[PDB]
Amino acid sequence: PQITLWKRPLVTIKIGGQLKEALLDTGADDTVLEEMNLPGRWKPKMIGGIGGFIKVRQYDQILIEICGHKAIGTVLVGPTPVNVIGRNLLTQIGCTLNF
Amino acid sequence: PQITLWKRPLVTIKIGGQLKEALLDTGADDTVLEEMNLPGRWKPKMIGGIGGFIKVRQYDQILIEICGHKAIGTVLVGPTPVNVIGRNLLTQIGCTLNF
Ligand SMILES: CCOP(=O)(COc1ccc(C[C@H](NC(=O)O[C@H]2CO[C@H]3OCC[C@H]32)[C@H](O)CN(C[C@@H](C)CC)S(=O)(=O)c2ccc(OC)cc2)cc1)OCC
Repeated sequence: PQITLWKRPLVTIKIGGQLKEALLDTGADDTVLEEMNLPGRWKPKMIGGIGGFIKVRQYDQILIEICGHKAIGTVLVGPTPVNVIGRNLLTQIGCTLNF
Repeated sequence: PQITLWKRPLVTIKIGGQLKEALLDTGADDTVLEEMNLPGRWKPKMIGGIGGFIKVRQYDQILIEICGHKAIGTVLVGPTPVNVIGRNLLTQIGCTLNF
């Protein structure tokens, strides 16, 4: 499909057997999701943006489904203000910018 | 053009007659550029990112050319980690997400 940018590019994702809303974010190197108690090991990490850095938990080889398109990669979990799907997963669903 | 996301979607912009590199950022509502000198009046404003809020200078109806495409809109200037082109200008140049 094609998504215009008049409004925030919000889509439904499936992760850890749960459905959530997330932003398709070409400005995000990595995927950052709201607090959720995913199973398995993780490693601490700090990511920075406008306003400074926050602490997140890095989970690897996590399966996410975005608009029916499956992807597997690293997901960062922490007190993020919004769920963002970053380039690490957007590439896997064949997402491009076009103008 | 069509831009893939294996690398950061960085493009050259022209603003205030000066060339700069900026990030096409579908997760940003607004356009935020690093500290620079622009002519005309400006109003102080606040914007919040992943790590909190920063103080910016809001310039309205500024001419900005993005990858050869002209736009005239609001540009925020402040301590952002990188120049980001937000949806307020991405819509003007006809940019969409596609997968
Ligand atoms: C406490 C305030 O509360 P808020 O709820 C905050 O909400 C939001 C917070 C963040 C975003 C997404 C970011 N957009 C953003 O900063 O946009 C600003 C300007 O335009 C406004 O629109 C939304 C916010 C304002 C951006 O797309 C991606 N980022 C990096 C960019 C900056 C290049 C370095 S990154 O997230 O930091 C990030 C860093 C490293 C990563 O992997 C290693 C992964 C992600 C969207 C909404 O209030 C405002 C809505």
